[PDB]
Amino acid sequence: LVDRDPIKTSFEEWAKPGHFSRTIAKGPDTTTWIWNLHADAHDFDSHTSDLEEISRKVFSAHFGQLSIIFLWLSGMYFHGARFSNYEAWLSDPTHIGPSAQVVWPIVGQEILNGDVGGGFRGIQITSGFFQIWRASGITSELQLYCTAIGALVFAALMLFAGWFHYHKAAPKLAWFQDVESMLNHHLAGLLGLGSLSWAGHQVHVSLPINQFLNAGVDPKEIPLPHEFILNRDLLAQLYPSFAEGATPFFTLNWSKYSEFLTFRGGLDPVTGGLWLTDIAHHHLAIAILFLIAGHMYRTNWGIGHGIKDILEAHKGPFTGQGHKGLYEILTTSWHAQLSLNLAMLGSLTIIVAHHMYSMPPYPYLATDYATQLSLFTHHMWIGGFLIVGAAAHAAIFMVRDYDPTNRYNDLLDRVLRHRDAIISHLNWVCIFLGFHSFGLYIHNDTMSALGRPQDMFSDTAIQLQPVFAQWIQNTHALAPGVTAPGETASTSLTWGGGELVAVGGKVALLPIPLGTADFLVHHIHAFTIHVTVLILLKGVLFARSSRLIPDKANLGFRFPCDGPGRGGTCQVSAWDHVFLGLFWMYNAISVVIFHFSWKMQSDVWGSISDQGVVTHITGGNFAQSSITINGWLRDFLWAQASQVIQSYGSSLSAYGLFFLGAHFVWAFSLMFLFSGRGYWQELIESIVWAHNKLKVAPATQPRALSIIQGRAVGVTHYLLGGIATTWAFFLARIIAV
Amino acid sequence: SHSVKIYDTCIGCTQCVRACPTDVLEMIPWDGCKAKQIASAPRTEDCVGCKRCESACPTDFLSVRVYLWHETTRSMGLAY
Amino acid sequence: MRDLKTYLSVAPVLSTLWFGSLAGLLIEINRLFPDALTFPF
Amino acid sequence: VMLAFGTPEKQILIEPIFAQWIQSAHGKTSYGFDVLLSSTSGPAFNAGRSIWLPGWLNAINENSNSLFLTIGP
Amino acid sequence: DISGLTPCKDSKQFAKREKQQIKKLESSLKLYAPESAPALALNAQIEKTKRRFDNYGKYGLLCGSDGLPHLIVNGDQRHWGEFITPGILFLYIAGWIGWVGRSYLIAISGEKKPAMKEIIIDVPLASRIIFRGFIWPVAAYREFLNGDLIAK
Ligand code: CLA
Ligand code: CLA
Ligand code: CLA
Ligand SMILES: CC1=C(/C=C/C(C)=C/C=C/C(C)=C/C=C/C=C(C)/C=C/C=C(C)/C=C/C2=C(C)CCCC2(C)C)C(C)(C)CCC1
Ligand code: SF4
Ligand code: SF4
Repeated sequence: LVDRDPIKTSFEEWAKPGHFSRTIAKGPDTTTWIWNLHADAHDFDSHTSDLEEISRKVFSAHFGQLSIIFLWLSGMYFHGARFSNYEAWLSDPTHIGPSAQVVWPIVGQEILNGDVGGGFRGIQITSGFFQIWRASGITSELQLYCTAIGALVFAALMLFAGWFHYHKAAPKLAWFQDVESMLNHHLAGLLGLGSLSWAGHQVHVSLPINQFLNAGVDPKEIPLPHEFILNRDLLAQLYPSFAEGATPFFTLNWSKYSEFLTFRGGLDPVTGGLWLTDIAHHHLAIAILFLIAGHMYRTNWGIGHGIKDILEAHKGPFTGQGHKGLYEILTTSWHAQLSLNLAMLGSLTIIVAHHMYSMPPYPYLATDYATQLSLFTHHMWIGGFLIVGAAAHAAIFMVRDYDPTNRYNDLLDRVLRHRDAIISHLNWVCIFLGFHSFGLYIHNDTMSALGRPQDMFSDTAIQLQPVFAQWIQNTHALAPGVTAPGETASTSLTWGGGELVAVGGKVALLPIPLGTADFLVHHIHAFTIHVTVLILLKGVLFARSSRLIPDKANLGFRFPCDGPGRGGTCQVSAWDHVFLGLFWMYNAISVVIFHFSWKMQSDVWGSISDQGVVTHITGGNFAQSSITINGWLRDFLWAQASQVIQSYGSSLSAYGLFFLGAHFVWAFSLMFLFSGRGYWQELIESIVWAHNKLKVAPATQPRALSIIQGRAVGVTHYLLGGIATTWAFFLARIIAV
Repeated sequence: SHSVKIYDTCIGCTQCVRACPTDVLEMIPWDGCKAKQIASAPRTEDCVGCKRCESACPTDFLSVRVYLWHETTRSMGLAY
Repeated sequence: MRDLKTYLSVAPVLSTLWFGSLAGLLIEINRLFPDALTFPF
Repeated sequence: VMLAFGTPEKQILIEPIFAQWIQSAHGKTSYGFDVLLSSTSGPAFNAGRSIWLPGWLNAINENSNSLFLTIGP
Repeated sequence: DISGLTPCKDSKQFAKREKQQIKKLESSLKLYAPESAPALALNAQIEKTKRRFDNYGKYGLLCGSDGLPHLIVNGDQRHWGEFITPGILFLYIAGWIGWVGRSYLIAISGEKKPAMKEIIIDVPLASRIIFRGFIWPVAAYREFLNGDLIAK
C-alpha cells in the first residue's frame, strides 16, 4: 500500500509563494496577502479535500519534528561536554552549581559569567540534566560526545526518512486506517520493549556505577561500564546473586534476585532520591504489563478483538444506540484524534509535574530547589497549553467534519439536544464557587482592616479544616505493614510519616501539614478550573448554531462577527472562545504556581543544624499570612521581589533586565486588545498621503490588521509578557537563596 | 425598526437580496441600468441590522444603506 | 539554477542575510573600538 | 543596560542647558551663567533693583523652598 | 565650567568610581589560580577598565557631583564631538538609505506588476542603484531645484 514517486522533487514551487492555495498564489495586491500566507501554512485540510493526501502530508511533518528534537538533544548533550563543569560537579554535587553555558565578552556582557564552583565561570542551568547524567552512570565527557554524535546521526536519518516517505514511496490511505495494528505495535514494541531495554541498562550499568559513587569512590577510579559485563566477578562481588546467572529466572526462583530488585519505598539517605533497584523493578514490571497489553486487537490471524465490535456492544436505556458509529468518526477525521490526544497528553503532563516533586527520582535533585521549581512550573504550563488546544481542535472538528447524514452517532446527538441545561448548571456552579471561595478572602481583609481578628476564617478564630485530605494522609502514612505488607516505608515522605531526610545540611522532604489556608486555595483552584471548563465547553457546544445566529456553521470556524445587528454579535465564533479561555488558563496556572512556590518555601525547604532544628526560607508564615489578599501582596510579592530588583551589577542582572522587558511586553499588548481596526485604517490614510507627496508610496497598499489577527497578537503578547515576568522573578528569587 | 435605503447607483446584480438572512429585500423592474433592475426594501420591520447587504455591494460606495434605529423585539433577534 | 536564485531574492532571506552581515560588522567595530562616548577626531 | 552590566559611567546624560540658562536669567547663581538678572551691571537689574529685586533674589537663592528647583539629566 | 561642571581628570569621585570597580573586579580573582583562564579574563577586564577610564580622562569630558560624565549639546566648539559630528554622520547615512529606497521604488513603478518586484527583489537593479546613494545630497538638492522632488 505505497505509491512510487507521487511528487517530483523540484525547486519550482519555492519561487512561487502561496502555491498551496489558489487565492494566495494570485499575487500581493495588499499587505493582507503576506499575513494570510503564514496563517494558512499548515492547514492541510484547506489545501485539498483528499484524505489520502492529507494523511501523507501529516506523516512527513512528524519526521521533521523528530529531527528537530534530535538536534535539540544533540546540542544539549554537546554543551555539557565542552562548556560545562560536569566532572567537577560530580565530585561535589552539594556545593557546586551546575553550569553549561559561557558568554563571549564583547560589550561588558562577560559579567554574566559568574562563579559557580569548580574553577568555572558561566551561567547556572536549572534543567536538571546533570542529575539525569549521573543517574545513568555517565562519568567522563567522551560518553557525552558520543551521545551528541549519535543524536546528530539520528536527526539526519529522521530528515532522510521524512523526505523519502513523501517523495519516493508514500503509503496509501488503507495503510493509515489500520488502527488495530498501530495500537498493537505502539503498545508491545514502542513502550514495552523500550521499558525492557531501559530496565536492562539500569540493571547492567546504572546500578554498579551508582553504588560505587555512593560508596564515595573517586569517579576516575570507577571501572568502565563494559568491565561489569566482561568480568562477571565484579558483579558477583557487588551482587552475589549474579554468580548464579539466569538459572533462577528460568526455574521461577525469582526470590534470589531480591538483592537488586527490591520493594523498599521512600528515599535514599545518601542522595535524597528513590532507590534505583525499585526503579529497575518498576520498569521490568511495566515492560511485562505493556507487552501483555499489546496482544488484544485482531489482525491477519483471527485471534483478538475488533474495536468496532467492542464499541457497538455498549448502549443503555438512557443513551439509546450508544457507541455505534464512533468507530467511523475516529477513523476518518484527523481533528478529533488530535483533540483527544492533546487532552490526554496535557492531563498526563500535569500528573507528571505533580508526581515528580514529591517523589524525587534523581540523585541530589530534592536539594536543588531551583531545578524543582523550574520543572514544576514548566510542566504545568505545557499541560495547560495542551489542554486548551484539545478544546480548540474539538471545536474545529465540530465546525468542519460533523455530518449526521453519513456519520450519525446517538451519543453526540443526545448531548447537543440539551446543551442549555449543561451550560446553565455550569454557570451556576461557577458563580457559587466564585462567591464562596473568593468571598472568604474579602471577608478576612475587611475584618482585619476593621480591627476584628477574632471574626476571621483562620486556624485561631473560625477553622475550616480539610478533614477529608487529612484522612487520606493518615491512611497513606499507615499503609505499610497493614495494607501494603511488602513495603518497608511509605511511597512519599509528604504523607505524614514523621521521618525527615536531610542531605548536605538541607531539608529534602518532610511531612506537609494541611490547614485552613489550603482549603481556601484548593477551592480557588477548583473555581478557576471550572470557569475555564465552562468557557471551553460553551465554545465547543455552540459551534454550529444558537438561538441568536441559527446559521453559525455557514460562517465558518474563524470569523469575527455577524454585524452590529441583534444588539451586537461580537466574538460569537468558536475561535473567540479559545481566545477568551487562554486568559483564564493563564490565571489558573499562575495561581497554582504561586501556591506551590510559597508553600514549599514556607513549610518544606530549609536548613538543618547539628542539633536538628529546621529553619525554613521564609520562617513558616504561610499559615497566618496567606488568608488575606494583603498578605499575598506583602509577604509574597513585595518581600520576595527584592532579589530581582537588586540584581544589577552582578551575574543575575539578566533576570533584572528580563523583568522590565516582560513588563513592557505585557503592557504593550493592551493597545491591540482595547482598540479597533477602523481607527488604525483611518490613521494610515494620512500616512500614505505624505508618501504619495514624495513619490515613495508602495504598490503593495498598506492595510491595517484584521480583527482576528489583532486579537491573536494581543493575546500572544499578553501571555508572553506575563509568563516571562513570572519566569524572571522565580529564577532570580530562587537562585540567590 | 431600522431604515434601509436604495440609491440610483444600483446595477441590479441581485447580490443583496440573496444575502438577506430574513425576507426584507426584493427586486423590481427598472430602467436606468443595463440589467434593467433595482432593489427594494418593503419589509424593513423584519430588519435585524447585521449589514450583510452592504458586504455584497460591488459599487464603490454602497447603493444599499442600513441606518440603525429604534429597537424592537424583532430587530434584536430575541427568542425568549 | 534560476529557481534557486529566485528563492534567494525573497524578502525574508535577503533581510536575514543583510541583517546578519550588518550585525557582524557592528560587533567587529565595537570589538576594535570599545567604550566610545564622544567623537575624538 | 549600562547600569545592569556594572558600568554606570557609560550612560548618556545630557544637561538641560536651556532651562538652566532661563533659570540664570531670573537671578539664580547656582550654575554660573551670569546673564540678565544674574548680572549686577545689566540694565534689567539696574531698573528694578529698588522695587522688588532684593526680595525675589533672596527667595530664589534659598534652596529649601520649591522656587526654581535645581535640575539635571 | 559650563553649568558648574568639572573636568573628569580633576574629579575625585571619578577616581573613587574607578577604584571601586577595580577593587570589585580584583576580589573574584583571588578565587582562581594565576595560570587559569578565568584569571586571564579578569586581568583583561581590569586592563580594559583602566584603559576606558584613562580614555575618558583624556577626551576632556565634564563630570557632575556624582562623578559621571555629562554631554553638552548647545553647540560649543569645545564639545562638538559629543553631538554635532555623530549627528552629521547619522544624517548622511540616513539620507543615503532613504535615497536608495526612493530610487528603487521609482525605478520599478513603470513595470506591469510592480507589486511583484517588491517581495522578490531584483538584485542586479538594486546593486546598480546602491552605489548611487554615495552622492545623495547633490542629487537631492538638484532635484529640489528642478521641481522634480515633489509629486504634482
Ligand atoms: C500537536 C499539537 C498541535 C498541532 C499538530 C496543531 C495543528 C494545527 N493547528 Mg493548533 N493548537 C495547538 C496544538 C496543535 N495544533 C494548541 C496546543 C493550541 C492552543 C494554544 C492550538 C490552537 C490553535 C488555533 C487557535 C488554531 C490552530 C490551527 C491549527 C491548524 C493550522 C496550523 C497553522 O496554520 O498554524 C500556523 C502557525 C503559525 C502561524 C505559527 C504561530 C507563531 C507562534 C504563535 C508565535 C511564537 C512566538 C515566538 C516565540 C517568537 C519568535 C518569532 C521569531 C520570528 C523572531 C493545524 C492543523 C488553526 C486552524 O485549524 O484553523 C482552521 C487555528 O485557527 N491551532
Ligand atoms: C525607503 C522607504 C521609505 C521612505 C523614503 C520613507 C519616508 C518617510 N516616512 Mg516611512 N515607512 C517606511 C518606508 C519609508 N518611509 C516603511 C517600510 C514603514 C513601515 C514600517 C514606514 C512607516 C512610517 C510611519 C509610521 C511614518 C513614516 C513617515 C515618513 C516620513 C517622515 C520621515 C521619517 O523618517 O519618518 C520615519 C520613518 C520610519 C519610521 C520608517 C522606518 C524605516 C524603514 C523600516 C526603512 C525601510 C526601508 C525599506 C526596507 C527600503 C528598501 C530599499 C531596498 C529595496 C533597496 C518620510 C517621508 C512619517 C510621516 O511623516 O508620515 C507620513 C510616519 O509617521 N513612515
Ligand atoms: C520634536 C522634538 C522635540 C521636542 C518636542 C522637544 C521639547 C522640549 N525640549 Mg528638546 N531637544 C530636541 C528635540 C525636542 N525637544 C533635540 C533634537 C535636542 C538636541 C539638540 C533637544 C535638546 C534640548 C535641551 C538641551 C533642552 C530641551 C528642552 C526641552 C523642553 C523645553 C522646550 C525647549 O527648550 O525646546 C527645545 C527645542 C528644540 C531644541 C528644537 C528641536 C526641534 C528640531 C526640529 C529637532 C531637529 C533635530 C535636528 C535635525 C538636529 C540637527 C543637529 C545636527 C546639526 C548635528 C521641551 C519639553 C529643555 C528642557 O526643559 O529640558 C529639561 C532643555 O534644556 N531640549
Ligand atoms: C541516550 C540517547 C541515545 C542513545 C540510545 C541508545 C544507545 C539506546 C540503545 C538501545 C538498545 C541497545 C536497545 C536494545 C533492546 C533489546 C531488546 C528489546 C531485546 C529483546 C529480547 C527479547 C524480548 C527476548 C525474549 C526471549 C523470550 C521471551 C523467550 C526466549 C528467550 C528470549 C531471550 C529470546 C542517542 C544517541 C540516540 C541520542 C539520544 C539519547
Ligand atoms: S444594492 Fe448592491 S448588490 Fe444590490 S443590486 Fe444594488 S449594487 Fe447590486
Ligand atoms: S441589514 Fe441585515 S437584515 Fe437588514 S436588510 Fe441588510 S442583510 Fe437584511
